[PDB]
Amino acid sequence: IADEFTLDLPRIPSLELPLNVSTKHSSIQKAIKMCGGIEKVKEAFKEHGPIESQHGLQLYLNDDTDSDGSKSYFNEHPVIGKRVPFRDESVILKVTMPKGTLSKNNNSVKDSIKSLKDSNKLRVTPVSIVDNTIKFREMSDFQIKLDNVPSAREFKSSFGSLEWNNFKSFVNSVPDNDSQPQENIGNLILDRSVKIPSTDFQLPPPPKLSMVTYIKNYQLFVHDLSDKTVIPSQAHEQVLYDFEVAKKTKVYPGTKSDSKFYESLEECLKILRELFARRPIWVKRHLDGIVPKKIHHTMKIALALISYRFTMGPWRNTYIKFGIDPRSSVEYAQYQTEYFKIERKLLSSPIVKKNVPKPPPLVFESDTPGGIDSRFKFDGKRIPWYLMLQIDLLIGEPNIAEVFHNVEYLDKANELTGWFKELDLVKIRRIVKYELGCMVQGNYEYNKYKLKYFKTMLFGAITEEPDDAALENEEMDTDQNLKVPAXXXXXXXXXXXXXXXXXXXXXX
Amino acid sequence: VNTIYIARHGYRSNWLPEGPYPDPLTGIDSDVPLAEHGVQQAKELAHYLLSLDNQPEAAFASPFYRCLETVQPIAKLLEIPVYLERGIGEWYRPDRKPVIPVPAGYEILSKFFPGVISQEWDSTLTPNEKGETEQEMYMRFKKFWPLFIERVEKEYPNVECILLVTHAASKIALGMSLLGYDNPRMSLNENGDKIRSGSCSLDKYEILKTYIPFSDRKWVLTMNGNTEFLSSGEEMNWNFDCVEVETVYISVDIPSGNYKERTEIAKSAILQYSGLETDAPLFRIGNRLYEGSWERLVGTELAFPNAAHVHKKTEKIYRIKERIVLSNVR
Amino acid sequence: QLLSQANEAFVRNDLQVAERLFNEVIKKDARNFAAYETLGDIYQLQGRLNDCCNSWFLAAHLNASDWEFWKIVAILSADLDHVRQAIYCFSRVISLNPMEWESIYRRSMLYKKTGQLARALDGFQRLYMYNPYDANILRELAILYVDYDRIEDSIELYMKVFNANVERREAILAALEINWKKIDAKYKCIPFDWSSLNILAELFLKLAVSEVDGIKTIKKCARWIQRRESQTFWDHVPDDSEFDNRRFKNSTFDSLLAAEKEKSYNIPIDIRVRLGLLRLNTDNLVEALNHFQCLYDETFSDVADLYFEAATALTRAEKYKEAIDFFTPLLSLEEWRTTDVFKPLARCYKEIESYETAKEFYELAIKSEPDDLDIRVSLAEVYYRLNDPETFKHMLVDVVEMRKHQVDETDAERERIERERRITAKVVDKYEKMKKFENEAKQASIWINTVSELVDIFSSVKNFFMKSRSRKFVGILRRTKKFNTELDFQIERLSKLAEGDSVFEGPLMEERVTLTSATELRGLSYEQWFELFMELSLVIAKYQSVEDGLSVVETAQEVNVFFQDPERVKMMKFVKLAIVLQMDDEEELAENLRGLLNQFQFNRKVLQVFMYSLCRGPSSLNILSSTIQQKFFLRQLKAFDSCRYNTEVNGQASITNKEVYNPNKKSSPYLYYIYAVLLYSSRGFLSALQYLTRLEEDIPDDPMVNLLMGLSHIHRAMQRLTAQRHFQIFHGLRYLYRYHKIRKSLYTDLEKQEADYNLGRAFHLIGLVSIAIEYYNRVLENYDDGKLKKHAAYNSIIIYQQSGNVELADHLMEKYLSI
Repeated sequence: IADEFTLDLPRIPSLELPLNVSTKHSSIQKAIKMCGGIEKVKEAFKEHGPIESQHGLQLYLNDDTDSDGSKSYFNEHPVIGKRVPFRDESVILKVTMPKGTLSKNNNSVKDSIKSLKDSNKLRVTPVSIVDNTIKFREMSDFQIKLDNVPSAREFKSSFGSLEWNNFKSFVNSVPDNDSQPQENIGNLILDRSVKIPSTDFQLPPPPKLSMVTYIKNYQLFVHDLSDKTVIPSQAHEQVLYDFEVAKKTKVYPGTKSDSKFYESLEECLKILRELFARRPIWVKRHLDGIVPKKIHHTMKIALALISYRFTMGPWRNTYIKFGIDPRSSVEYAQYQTEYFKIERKLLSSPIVKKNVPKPPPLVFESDTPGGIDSRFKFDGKRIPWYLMLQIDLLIGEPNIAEVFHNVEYLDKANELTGWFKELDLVKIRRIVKYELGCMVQGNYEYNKYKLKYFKTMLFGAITEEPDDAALENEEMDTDQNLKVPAXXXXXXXXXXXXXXXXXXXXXX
Repeated sequence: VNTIYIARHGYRSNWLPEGPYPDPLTGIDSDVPLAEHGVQQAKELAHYLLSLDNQPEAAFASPFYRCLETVQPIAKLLEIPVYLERGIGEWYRPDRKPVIPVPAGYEILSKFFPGVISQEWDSTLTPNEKGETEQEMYMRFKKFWPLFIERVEKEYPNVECILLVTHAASKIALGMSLLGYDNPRMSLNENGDKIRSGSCSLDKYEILKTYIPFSDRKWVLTMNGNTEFLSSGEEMNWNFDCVEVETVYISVDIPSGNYKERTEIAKSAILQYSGLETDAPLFRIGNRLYEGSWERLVGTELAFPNAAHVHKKTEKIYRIKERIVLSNVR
Repeated sequence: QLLSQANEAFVRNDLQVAERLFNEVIKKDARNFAAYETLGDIYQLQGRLNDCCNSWFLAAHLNASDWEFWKIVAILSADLDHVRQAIYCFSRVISLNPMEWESIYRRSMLYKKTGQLARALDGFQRLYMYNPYDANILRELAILYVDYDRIEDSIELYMKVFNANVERREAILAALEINWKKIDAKYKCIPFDWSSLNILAELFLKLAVSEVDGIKTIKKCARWIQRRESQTFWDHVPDDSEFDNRRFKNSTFDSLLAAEKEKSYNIPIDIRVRLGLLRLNTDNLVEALNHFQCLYDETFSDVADLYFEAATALTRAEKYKEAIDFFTPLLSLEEWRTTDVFKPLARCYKEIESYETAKEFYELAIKSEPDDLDIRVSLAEVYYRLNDPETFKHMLVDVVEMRKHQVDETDAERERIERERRITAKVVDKYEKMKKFENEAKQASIWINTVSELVDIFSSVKNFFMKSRSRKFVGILRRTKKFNTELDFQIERLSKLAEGDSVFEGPLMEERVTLTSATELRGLSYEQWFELFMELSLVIAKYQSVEDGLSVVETAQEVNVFFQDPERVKMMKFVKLAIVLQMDDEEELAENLRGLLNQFQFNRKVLQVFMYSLCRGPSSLNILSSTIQQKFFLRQLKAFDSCRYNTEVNGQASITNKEVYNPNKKSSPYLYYIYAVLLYSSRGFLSALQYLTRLEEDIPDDPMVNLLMGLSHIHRAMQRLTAQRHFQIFHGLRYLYRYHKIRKSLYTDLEKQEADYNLGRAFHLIGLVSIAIEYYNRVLENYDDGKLKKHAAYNSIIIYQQSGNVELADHLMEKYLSI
């Protein structure tokens, strides 16, 4: 149909910016400077593998230097642009025309060619092929301004500028031994020009902030285990009100008469009252094996008017009867909490995911009638279903018993390690870390010399953080909402929250 | 032999404004070397060829000293042989006042170019030492192609692509004679579009779609003087009549309608355009036919030709603001 | 034709003697292939092969469809070294059938012999594509990518073999519930064994940029073999504890079955040595030796090419003490007793100050190649390091005359007090001329020169470094540019070493001198020198190459006067950090930060340097998100709780500061914050709330706490798959709405702009896009500072592209994102 052109040409990279780069050579080199420079744009095209085996470019929209050489807005959280996989190759054509035709025709090539339709001066030739492109499909992240934070002013002027005259003043300012880590850092700074508020604490930001038929419960939580803190001895002002009327009218306000929530509550409530008399400290995951399916939905409400739970300490995340302060007697030492975690990220093998038994249901029937199962308990075999477990359960194992039966208790309860020494407890913890790591691998043999050294000690695969199965069950317990059954204005009205809808209206 | 490249020598020294200070190193009249700018051209022609697929497999330079300097880095980079071919020397009219020069041989040029030149190849034909008018020039290039190729296709049956480094007057007669015109000074098709013979230009002659003798083959011109690899454009074009402009770039996308499978170009394809004036142009790319739609893009697309994939046997950015999206109509 | 009668009357052959008449028919007719075939055939019987291939070549063009005939004459030609004639004959075959895979192999192998590899490589991809399961095609295809330096494409050729070998074994072990015919038809592959792992190790060395990620790939392929693919936990330990006797000291290997221990943990030495060369380019000397110390157990003669390739690497990496242990055994063999052993061995004995031992090994190397003078100039240098100048001058005349012959064709006490006197006047005045004065980039280069002309006087004293100065560091001092060549420099240097002294770089090249005083070396006083190294390190890092200033500080860390003194090793650890921020490389920044946090325990200035250093980028996210950091701060966060809570004797074994003072026993809001960032950055939004909620009890009016809390719920909610998801986003917004109420009310009108954006950015996250633009139109309209406007116009554009409102996305880009 017309003249021919070869396409055996350089196969080159491209960079589809979201910016309106002009034709000037000062405008282009600035857009390369945002993306790290021409030397860092090229090594972004010369990188292979799936995502995060390759990390792309860093578009810094506000790239500019202050007079001191520091990066103005040195915390920009850039826009990341990565190579698009399986790109459809595209040719690029050099359109050539007389000087001044773009200016008189809206600076468009679509119309310029139409203006000089039969001129001999139009020359249109392919010059290369584009097989590779970086483009910025992701979106910009949350941004933080640190211009009036005086610590950033001290960093920026020392580590950013690399000026030695004020670098030296910084390093002579860091105390080799800091005497007050617990306090605000406004006392260690010598700028005193900006007057940060006293309650800001100058916490620096992280590198990536964007990472992509009801009842209100009122259970009590205890946030601090100081020697001053008070423990609840009576339930709560509102639940007793919601529950005292529930005795006379049998509806439990917030529910329909047809749900039988209250009749389910009492048949659960008399169960727990027997249990806390027998064992005053509990985990809810042990109570799931006792209360039937029909009255489990109302257990999260009966615990609130029978029990409280610490958010920290040795008795962390256990339900405790009212009036019972575990720091008052040593008999509450065998009930204190110990956590264990299996690191799948380091034990990523098929040998493990068959030996670790699968978690419990939300609710089940106990093999032990009316009590804790033998499957929560640790006895040197059969990894338990649930790895946060009290000292009262470990003692079935012989070696942990003869450690337990030789302990010396503290006279005053420590805010961590409880009534036990730090020694006699790591002596218990290190054994369990050794035994679980073995039976995950299917060993069950247990060399006695390593297992004997612990018992006579004087002083990682398994780790003592809370397992994710536990954290997922803590949130479902701290959530103040539960199910009873066994567009600026529209979005503002759709929520209808007591707080979320309040402030949302104020800001509009 | 299915493919031919032809290229001009480069930027001489006498073209400098301060004048011809260097002397012919070989001693022959008008055998002037290149300037340092002409050497930077020849390296840029090497890194361009080295970015292609059907790179040349043999180089047939003229014996003149500056055509050897042009092909020296092309030989080192691509690791190819360089043969002298006297039949592609300059066209000297019989009215040269000082002398009609005849260039040097192997023994003189091998001293300046050690190891690069290969002496297997005796010249097929020698220009008339008395000089030759224009009608004698073109028939000489009618004789050259049948005798040259047939001595390539039997001493080197495996070579399918070659490079010729020659001069302007030859480069324009080598093209027209190959394409089969009657005289060289006419235009290619009808539109006054001669062969662009700029300094260190590059042409391309592919065969037009059993093996057949040369004179029955049909060739087409597919580059016509590419100077885009040069950092300075075409400097000193020449055509037989001698005896403002702006550039903008546009992309032509070829999108697939499938999940995670990429279109490709066969590295030997051919492109023809038409209807570029109107809203719906039609492009052929190889055997397939397309129909386009103009679509400006928000933002820009910056392409880096200096970031090309060089093969290698061991400054300029293209600002794009408009695009064409092609759809299958075949 | 009558010849049709005459010829077959002569095809009665039976003794092959009438060939003269066949010679006539090919002259008379000259078109019958029957004549050329037989005339060529009888040449095969008599053995005139060069005449056989000629006739069959003339015969082939007559009947050019019989691609069986082009081949039998092609292979004959390749046997008779007529490659260019053979490639044509193969090329005629492939045109007749493109599905013959023996000719493409034989043709492509001849392209290599010819030099046109691009046509060879094109033959192998298709020959590999249609037969991926033959090793000979694999082995030759991987050579050609290496000839193009396309090594990363040759590794993914041997690795996609491995990934097929794996999926075969996983299917066998699972399909035991045997049908070889059913797994072979589905899982067919090239066997991966110790050999293919050996080649694979060679490619990571020739690649030379993915050192540590390539080691981990060699070990996975080494544990897959030996039947240990289940021991995935070795992928995370840093340093080669497996395949050594150090594996018995691991917490997890000691827990394995009694049966998994007896599997083999031994590499063949040809692969082990390559691992040591990977670790050495990683600048990990220690594990390189632990690989090379395994080279002593093998029989000597079987690994002598590895003693040399290991020592040659240690010598090029400036490890002159470790290399001698691997050169000197080779001298027991005579076939290794030449210059390529001596000359790398002799300079090792020179840098180790064993000059009398190196005097021999130079005097031996010259006997093999007297025409070299790299040895003659160095062997001259040794005669000066020894106190024998009489022979030194006679070696200078010999070498300079030897060079002039080549370019044409192309008082020991009084000796140094007289030098100390004039060098102290030089160094003090050049230092005073540097203080009274000082574009701001040409004033630096003139400054760096007159400081590099001082640091060459201090570092060249040799009583301070237990090793020689780095070539990377002397290269920064040789940048004065007065030199011609690295060897010519020595000659114009050594010529003045004779009796006199004058201005030249490298004063006397190095020399141990009696210090005779502390607090002074020259007129400078050891706190005027240290201020130069640190000020030279930063200035070179700011205006000149950043990688050069880092060599100044790594050299100042080994001076025997600086790291001996505290309050100087403190600064070098910070100055080195300030530069490592500008390297843009992940896994040494962390090595510098963990070096500070161990020394400076519980210090608040350092914990901010930790996180201001890590304020942007994925190179910083991969540090925080790493498990190595999550174990560290947990170890520092249990140590802080031990310092405040324990009434016991135990406050040791981690506590480095004995000065902490917290009578009320408050926590540190920093260690809770840094540690929550690690868990946030690890997508651990449950664990972060366990620690951030402890902050909201302590510092509730802090914005950054109420922001992370609001995002930790919004992000955790989108993980959940129940109706509590909605309650948890509304529980997040309340902590974002008070973040808003704080920044708007209690800060000035620049942080007041932040709070609109980050709220609009939150409604984009949860998809309430119509509300997001409302906040974005506030940062564009209601404020003057324009640094957040182009982040808000960036995210507004994305909203409008999706909504097709490109009419308005063009207005924002031209106004704010223009340039």
